[PDB]
Amino acid sequence: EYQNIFSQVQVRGPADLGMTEDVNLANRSGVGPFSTLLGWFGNAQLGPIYLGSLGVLSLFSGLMWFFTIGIWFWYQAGWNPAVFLRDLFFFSLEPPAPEYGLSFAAPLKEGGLWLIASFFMFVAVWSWWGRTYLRAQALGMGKHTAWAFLSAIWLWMVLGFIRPILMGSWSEAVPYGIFSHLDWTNNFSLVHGNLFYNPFHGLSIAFLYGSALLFAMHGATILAVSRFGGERELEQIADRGTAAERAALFWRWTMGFNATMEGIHRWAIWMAVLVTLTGGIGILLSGTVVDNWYVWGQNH
Amino acid sequence: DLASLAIYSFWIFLAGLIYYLQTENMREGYPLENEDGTPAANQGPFPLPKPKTFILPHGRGTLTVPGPESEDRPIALARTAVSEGFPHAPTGDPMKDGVGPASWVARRDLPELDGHGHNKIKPMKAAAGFHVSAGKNPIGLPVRGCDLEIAGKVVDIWVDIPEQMARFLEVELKDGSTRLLPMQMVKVQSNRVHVNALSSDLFAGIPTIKSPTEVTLLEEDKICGYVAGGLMYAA
Amino acid sequence: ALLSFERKYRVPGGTLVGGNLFDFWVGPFYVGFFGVATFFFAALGIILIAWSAVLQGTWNPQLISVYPPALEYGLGGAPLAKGGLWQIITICATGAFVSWALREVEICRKLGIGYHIPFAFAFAILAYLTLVLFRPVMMGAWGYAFPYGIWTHLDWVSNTGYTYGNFHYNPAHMIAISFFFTNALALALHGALVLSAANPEKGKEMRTPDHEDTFFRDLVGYSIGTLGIHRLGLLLSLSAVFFSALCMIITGTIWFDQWVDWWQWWVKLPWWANIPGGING
Ligand code: BCL
Ligand code: BCL
Ligand code: BCL
Ligand SMILES: CC[C@H]1c2cc3[nH]c4c(c3C)C(=O)[C@H](C(=O)OC)c4c3nc(cc4[nH]c(cc(n2)[C@@H]1C)c(C(C)=O)c4C)[C@@H](C)[C@@H]3CCC(=O)OC/C=C(\C)CCC[C@@H](C)CCC[C@H](C)CCCC(C)C
Ligand SMILES: CC[C@H]1c2cc3[nH]c4c(c3C)C(=O)[C@H](C(=O)OC)c4c3nc(cc4[nH]c(cc(n2)[C@@H]1C)c(C(C)=O)c4C)[C@@H](C)[C@@H]3CCC(=O)OC/C=C(\C)CCC[C@@H](C)CCC[C@H](C)CCCC(C)C
Ligand SMILES: [Cl-]
Ligand SMILES: [Fe+2]
Repeated sequence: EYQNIFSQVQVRGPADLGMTEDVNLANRSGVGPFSTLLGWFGNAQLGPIYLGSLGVLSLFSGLMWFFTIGIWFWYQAGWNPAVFLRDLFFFSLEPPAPEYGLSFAAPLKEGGLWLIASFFMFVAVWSWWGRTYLRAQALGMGKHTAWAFLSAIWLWMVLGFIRPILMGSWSEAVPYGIFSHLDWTNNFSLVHGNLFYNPFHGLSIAFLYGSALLFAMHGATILAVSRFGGERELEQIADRGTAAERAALFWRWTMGFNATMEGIHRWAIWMAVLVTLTGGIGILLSGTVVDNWYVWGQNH
Repeated sequence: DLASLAIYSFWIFLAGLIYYLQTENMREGYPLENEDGTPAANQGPFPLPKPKTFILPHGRGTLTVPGPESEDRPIALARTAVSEGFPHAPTGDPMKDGVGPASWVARRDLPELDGHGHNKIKPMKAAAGFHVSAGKNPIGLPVRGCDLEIAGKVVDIWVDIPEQMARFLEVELKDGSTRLLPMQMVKVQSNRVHVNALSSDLFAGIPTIKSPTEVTLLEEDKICGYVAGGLMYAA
Repeated sequence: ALLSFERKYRVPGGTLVGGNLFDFWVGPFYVGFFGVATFFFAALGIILIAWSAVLQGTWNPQLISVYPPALEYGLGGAPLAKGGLWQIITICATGAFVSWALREVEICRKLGIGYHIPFAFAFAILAYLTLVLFRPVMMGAWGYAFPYGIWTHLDWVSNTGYTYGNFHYNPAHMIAISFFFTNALALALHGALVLSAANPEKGKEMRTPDHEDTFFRDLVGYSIGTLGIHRLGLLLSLSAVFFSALCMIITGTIWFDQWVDWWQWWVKLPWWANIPGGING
């Protein structure tokens, strides 16, 4: 016995075209090439993908977001390729200055292109969201993936839109740059009196660390019981096998309690979702309600 | 203060969420039992969850959990102490009897079906297209045990079709019958497949399947349990 | 008390040390020699934390803080009240953590499962050891380690981070973060996917694994598979923690400056380094 971390022997057959259910097959692509490389860790098969109206819209406004940032970066580079690569991570598409408040009348070079880029980002994400919902629905599945996606969206919405609006100016939003958004994050914590003292930030961290704890625990557990088909989780839920029993007892004997094959997935979705759920609340409250987390902490 | 109200509310919700999550995680295995199989006085601070039903596909019925539970198999162990907390020792051959790390669960004696209702696990010989596409092909290699002798030769791979993965090697024995060996219990090498869990002479006791081209959920557990069990019981 | 399916698993065997001498359960909990070892180390470490709290004169867990020795102590022992309680508590924590892992190994052996879990937990133990042992030793002083206090250890993160400017610029911290964010994303998606199949739309039979692959394929053009998603979660979370340890082990040992300076291997490269324009021109 080896560790079941990379496969030993890859096996390949006809491409699976997928379940049909109520999927509109007009919108499904053909199968892509198989990948021996991806094959050593997961499935080799690439495709089909589904591309409907919402996915095309999503891809289109996402490419437009990308190119709005792109055209700005080349303009910062003076149209020079070597300044483009040199400073790629230092380029920043910044929001309108505080004096334009919530106005859409900022000049194209002092915030207007940030507004335009944002419009495009907003359409791209919400279309992709309806898409995670619609792909589940077409398959007759639960809407858990769309629901979990909204928790990530909530944080991004707070950072870019809800908090800046409540604060009075787009200038509060996060710039589009690699290094510049890092600087925004550090500045954010500094002006709000140290975000370590934001209790929703400490909860977001407990859940971020707890996500790595839980996926290490669970990833390792399922591989430990793969010798019993433990990764076939759905049939272990429908009909508990010795994999699910040995996994549960490992934890029960280690820490005193345990999950089930289905319920470990409820711990998991909640552990992860709470990261950006508490995170969004802590950012939302910053400067609208609490100016100084450290001071707020000592007092109320 | 609104931040103060929010953190206090969030903590109330999290207590709620944890309690909900613990009860969901009690749908199998509870109520707790004493070592004689009677229910335990103490069941912890969380109530048993109200039953939920799954409708199984392909006419396979429904499962309701929690519900009256039973090993419907006899368990060949005896208690080791009057008081609780001590090991129960195998009364028989723990590998033939399916106890300890040789344990198997009485799963349905029906094969797992894919989305279309076809057996999910089939030998390459019964599954068009399938083939070793990378790494050392095991087929026709000698199967060797932890005793370093040969138990048989690999005559096939049993493949999870939907996942396109090798689940079992089928190994042919001296008398010309065969057994399934879980893929995760073999080290495929240049010249041999080595099976550290079993000596060559424990391969014949691997439970046998009723059909030469399909494996039931019950047989998979017997087979996997037997093979894992050898790590303790063939050491 | 036992789970309804548990008894057939409670056989003798699997111990690494002690034979049948500690081979028993207390309630749900398996004991084993490393179970008594965890007990001895955890008990003593907690007793010393209580002693330290009497020495500090507070019983409020928001206030208790066990500090490592002053930096002047270098790597020597310090008096109990001046860092020695920290050092003995660190030794108890290490033995408790390592002992917990060895007990998991015994539990794996008795249940006949792989050792992935204790192996995965060793990464967490190696990260704690990075901060409290490997890094302080390389820097020459125990006072570099973090204090054992709820809020004080957060002041330590802040002090240490700010010492190197914006720690965000540490490139192994960047890789670690990407792993952490990707891990939570993958955890959210995995729980969602399995649950959306086991709990389908009202008026539907349970979905099969093919629906999970179909769903991900429709969404994204690729499904890693049931086995791959569990390898992936383990890989992401372990790589996150490996890169965390790496980003600290290099900090104050092979790197002493503001982390933003590191990035000049790019900006100041001699050919484009001088071109008029951009952000650094
Ligand atoms: C990892 C990098 C830094 C660090 C940076 C941060 C930051 C930043 C934050 C924390 C926060 C926390 N950290 Mg820290 N923390 C470090 C090392 C540790 C160690 C350790 C032995 O290595 C421990 C026990 C903790 C424990 C804790 C918790 C008090 C709190 C939430 C964590 C969590 O849920 O994670 C995931 C694990 C789980 C979900 C499982 C639950 C385990 C927790 C509840 C154990 C707490 C134990 C503590 C009370 C001591 C126990 C004594 C016993 C009675 C013997 N940290 C290192 C030095 N830590 C957050 C906070 O809110 O501070 C108050 C926060 O914002
Ligand atoms: C100096 C910096 C300050 C600080 C300032 C902040 C600020 C400010 C914030 C955080 C936030 C977070 N911090 Mg902090 N933080 C500090 C120190 C720490 C420490 C520590 C020191 O050990 C830790 C562990 C953390 C941990 C964390 C996380 C728990 C949390 C982010 C969750 C998340 O998943 O975001 C990642 C996920 C998202 C942003 C969601 C994205 C959603 C979707 C819609 C994006 C779509 C993308 C698509 C269109 C594009 C694809 C292509 C791209 C090119 C890639 N911080 C120090 C104190 N921290 C965030 C938070 O919640 O605070 C409460 C936050 O806003
Ligand atoms: C102002 C602060 C600086 C900064 C300064 C630092 C410093 C300094 C450090 C980090 C470290 C980390 N930072 Mg930073 N960081 C900043 C901003 C961020 C941002 C962001 C969004 O801005 C993010 C995502 C992060 C993210 C991270 C993580 C990569 C990493 C912490 C995880 C870890 O090490 O796990 C490792 C896990 C452990 C150590 C847990 C081990 C515990 C185990 C073995 C046992 C404990 C159990 C016991 C006590 C149980 C109690 C019993 C009960 C029953 C439970 N930082 C800002 C710019 N950052 C740390 C790191 O990489 O350390 C290696 C680190 O030292
Ligand atoms: C809930 C907590 C965690 C979480 C959950 C979560 N995220 C999610 C989901 C969930 C449940 C989804 O269902 C959804 C998804 O579809 O997953 C695959 C998603 C998603 N989260 C994503 C990213 C993301 N999630 C993040 C975080 C998290 N997500 C949390 C940690 C982060 C960060 C910063 O941590 C990022 C960056 C996307 C992968 C995906 C949402 C996809 C989306 O909205 O797409 C709209 C945009 C396009 C289609 C644009 C097209 C491509 C453009 C970049 C143009 C470029 C084209 C160019 C020609 C070449 C390309 C190269 C460039 C990339 C350089
Ligand atoms: C490597 C990937 C991630 C991971 C994985 C992981 N953690 C794990 C495991 C795995 C696989 C286990 O098997 C094991 C477990 O049993 O989980 C329930 C564990 C574990 N991870 C735990 C905690 C933990 N893991 C964390 C992180 C991570 N764990 C990583 C991100 C973190 C943080 C801060 O991120 C914490 C807090 C425990 C629940 C458990 C270890 C339990 C244990 O070792 O018990 C024996 C010890 C005691 C009961 C207490 C004795 C301690 C005393 C000697 C004194 C305490 C001193 C301490 C240093 C004080 C610090 C105070 C703080 C305020 C700073
Ligand atoms: Cl679509
Ligand atoms: Fe899973």
